[PDB]
Amino acid sequence: KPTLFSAYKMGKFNLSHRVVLAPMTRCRAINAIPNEALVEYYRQRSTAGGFLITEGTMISPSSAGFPHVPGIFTKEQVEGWKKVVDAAHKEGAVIFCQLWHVGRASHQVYQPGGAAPISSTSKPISKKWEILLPDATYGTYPEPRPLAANEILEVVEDYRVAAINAIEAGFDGIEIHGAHGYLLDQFMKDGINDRTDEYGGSLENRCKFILQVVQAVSAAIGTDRVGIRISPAIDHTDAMDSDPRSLGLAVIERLNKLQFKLGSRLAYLHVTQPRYTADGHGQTEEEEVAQLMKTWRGAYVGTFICCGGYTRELGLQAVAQGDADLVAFGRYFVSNPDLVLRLKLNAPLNRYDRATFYTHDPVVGYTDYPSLDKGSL
Ligand SMILES: Cc1cc2nc3c(=O)[nH]c(=O)nc-3n(C[C@H](O)[C@H](O)[C@H](O)COP(=O)(O)O)c2cc1C
Repeated sequence: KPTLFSAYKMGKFNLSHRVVLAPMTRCRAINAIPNEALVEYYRQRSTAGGFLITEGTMISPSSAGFPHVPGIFTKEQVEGWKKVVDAAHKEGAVIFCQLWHVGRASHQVYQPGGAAPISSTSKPISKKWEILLPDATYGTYPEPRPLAANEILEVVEDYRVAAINAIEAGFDGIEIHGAHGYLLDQFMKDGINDRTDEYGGSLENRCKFILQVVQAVSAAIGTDRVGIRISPAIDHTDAMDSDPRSLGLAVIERLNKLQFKLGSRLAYLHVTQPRYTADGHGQTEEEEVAQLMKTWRGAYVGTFICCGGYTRELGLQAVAQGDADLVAFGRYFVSNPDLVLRLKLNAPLNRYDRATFYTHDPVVGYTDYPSLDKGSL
C-alpha cells in the first residue's frame, strides 16, 4: 500500500516519494529575471525523484501583481530559468513551472503604462483586502477592466506561448494557476463573474476560459506535461462561489471529458483547501471541507495533489487512506530546505518567518534557512 514516502508514476514521470514543493511567490526574481538566488532556492529543496512546483510565473506584462516575480514570456527570462531547471535536474528533481495571471488582483504600478488590471468584471476587490506595493507599503486594489472575448483569446495565447517557453527552458511541465481569486478564478467564481456573454452565467460558461487554457497548453506541449490548480472552497480576495462542491465537480467533469476525448491524462489535478485552526495548519480539536476534498478526488480520473495546512501526520494519512496521491507543502518548505528528509525522520521543523516571505534579499529569509547537519562522511 502507498505511503507518503512511496514511489509514484505521475504519468510520464517517476517520483520516489509523494512530498511536493507547493508553488509559492517569494519575490526574489529581481526585474522578473530568474537568478542565482532562485537557482540555490530550488536546488536546496530538490531531492532525487522529488516533485517541485515553482512560484507563480508571469505569462505577460499584465500578469503582474507582486514585485520581482519571475516571468517566462521573454528570452532573457527563459535563459534565467534554464539555470534553475538544470540545477534541479542535476539533483534528480522533477520540476513544473506555475503559469500565473493575477487578473484584477493587481495595481496600476504593476501594469504596463499604468493601465487598469484586467478581469472578467469591472468590480474591484473590496477594501477589506490590500495589495503589497513595490515600495513596501500596502495599497488599494483598483477597478479592473472587463476583457472582451477577443482579448480573452489573447490571454489564452499568452498561456500557450508561456508553456512552449517553459519547455524550452527545460521544465518537465507546467501548472495552470486557476486558484486563489486570480484571473481564471475571477471567471470561475459566481461571486465575481457577472458577465452576460458566453463567458458568464452557467458553470459551462464560467469554466470556458480555464478549459480553453488547458486545451491550448495541452496541444502545445502534451497533456502529460500539464497540471491544473484550483481552489473552489477558498474565497481569498472576495473570490467566493455559492456552490463550491458543484464548481469543483464542474471543472473535474470537463477535465475528465477532455482526457477521454484526447486519449490521455493530464499530469494532475491540484486542489488547495482552507483550514480552520489558528495557525492554518492541521485540524481543530471542518469535516465539510474534508468530505469535499475526498469527493473531488473520487470524481477526478487521474493524479490528485492536495495542499493547504497539511502536517506530517495529515500528509501520511492522506496518502495511506487514498485521499490523495501527492501532498504539497508550502510554508514548511520555506523554512525547511530538507523538508523531505525531515518528514522521513520525523525531525523538528524550523519555524518560518512570514516577515521575509515577500522581501527581496537573495539570502536573508530565502536561502539561509538551515538543513539538518549532515556532518562530514
Ligand atoms: C508566501 C506564499 C506564497 C505563495 N505563492 C503561491 C503561488 O505563487 N501560487 C500558488 O498557487 N500558491 C501560492 N501559495 C499558496 C501555497 O502554495 C499553499 O497552498 C499554502 O501556503 C497552503 O499550504 P501550506 O499550509 O503547506 O503552507 C503561497 C503561499 C505563501 C505562504
